Amino acid sequence: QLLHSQQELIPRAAQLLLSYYMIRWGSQCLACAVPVDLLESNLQHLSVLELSDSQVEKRRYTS
Amino acid sequence: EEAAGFSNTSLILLHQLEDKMKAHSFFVDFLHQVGLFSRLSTCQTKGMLVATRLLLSEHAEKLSAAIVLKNHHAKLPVLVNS
Amino acid sequence: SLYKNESGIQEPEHVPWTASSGTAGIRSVVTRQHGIILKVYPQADSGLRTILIEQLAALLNYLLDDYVTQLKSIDKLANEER
Repeated sequence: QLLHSQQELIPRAAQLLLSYYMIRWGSQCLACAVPVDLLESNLQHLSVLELSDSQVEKRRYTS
Repeated sequence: EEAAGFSNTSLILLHQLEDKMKAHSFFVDFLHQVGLFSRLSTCQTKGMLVATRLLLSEHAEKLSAAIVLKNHHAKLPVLVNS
Repeated sequence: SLYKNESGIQEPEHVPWTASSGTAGIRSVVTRQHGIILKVYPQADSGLRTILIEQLAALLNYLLDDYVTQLKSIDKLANEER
């Protein structure tokens, strides 16, 4: 049962390595410090373009 | 009084708006008298800072807007009610 | 004059409810209104069209005054960039 188990788990290991690559990269990928109202205006422009998922969410940026 | 209402419901709504304006005026005058209107500085709205004196002014402006809106409701009823 | 405090505290920035931030407010309505205008205008008669011009000019002056008020609301000493 070792022979087939490793062959089954190797693609799983590859995908999970990719996933935690993405996670560790996201943990260090920075986010811009911009005011909420500017992003609200940008989302409004998106909505004007007839774009869904343009939702506005009030969040408090850290200084 | 309300089972189906009497013949002056529109007037009651109008005078309710009138008393709303009167009460807003009384509150502003109260703040001026007690010196709290001068202490009115700011509040956080929609992510943008507004003086609360300005906020009360806008409250009064949109109260007058509601009054004139009831006037338009009376004058051109079908579209406004839709 | 009434909503201006006796001493007050000076801070930048203000937007009225009429100029409610974001174009989805009165401004998009205005834009769509002009887009609707241009279709009816060619067949509308002279007086009707004209009256549309005066009403439109009133609307535009109200909006630009909104913008002017928003601008003057800002007190710039380190905010010149914005």
